[PDB]
Amino acid sequence: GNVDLVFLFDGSMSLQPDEFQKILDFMKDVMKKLSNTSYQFAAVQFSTSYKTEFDFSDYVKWKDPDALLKHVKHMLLLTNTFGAINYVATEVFREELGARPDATKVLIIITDGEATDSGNIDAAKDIIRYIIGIGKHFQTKESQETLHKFASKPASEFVKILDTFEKLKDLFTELQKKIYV
Ligand SMILES: CNC(=O)[C@H](Cc1ccc2ccccc2c1)N1CCC(=O)N(Cc2cnc3ccccc3c2)[C@@H](CC(C)C)C1=O
Ligand SMILES: [Mg+2]
Repeated sequence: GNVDLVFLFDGSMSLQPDEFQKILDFMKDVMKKLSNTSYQFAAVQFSTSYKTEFDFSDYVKWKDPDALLKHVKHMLLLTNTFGAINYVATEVFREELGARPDATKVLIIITDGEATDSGNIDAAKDIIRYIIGIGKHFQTKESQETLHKFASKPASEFVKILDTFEKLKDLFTELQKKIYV
């Protein structure tokens, strides 16, 4: 069947330029692996505020990850994850922007920190949510457990903690045959 998948990617001030580029390259690798499938993609950068970098209609038009992410500018602010998830649920999964009514809705969140805001994500209850937390901010179990509230359940299946940004490519290499769900 059809999957509408959104990447919600951290553009916070804690990321070095090299680290931000590794997030971009990962999204590109995933999209390239799934080209010519029934997946459709959108990407949203989040920091203090939220920007749709490309929507589903854009993807269908260009089908070129490198082209679609060429103009991305690193926001360099905070990490308002609650607001970001709500923004995706209400502003991105919209028929007008190319979302398909019949499709399974999936959100992949990539982040290097705890949320600096609060709230709820009731609006996103129907979206399958997979979270990748990267780096030293998730060294402790307590910080890791803050991500469980954004993820689908059970957390053991929907939260992945990576110690370095190099692990994005390593895990892609290791597990790429599993991506075509
Ligand atoms: C059955 N497939 C999986 O479990 C893979 C495993 C995987 C493979 C590559 C990875 C690369 C970096 C970090 C983590 C990775 C994890 N898996 C995890 C589970 C998941 O929910 N999704 C999201 C997803 C993707 N497509 C779906 C289609 C239908 C229903 C639910 C769906 C859920 C993806 C996430 C991955 C691309 C980071 C995934 O392939
Ligand atoms: Mg950060």
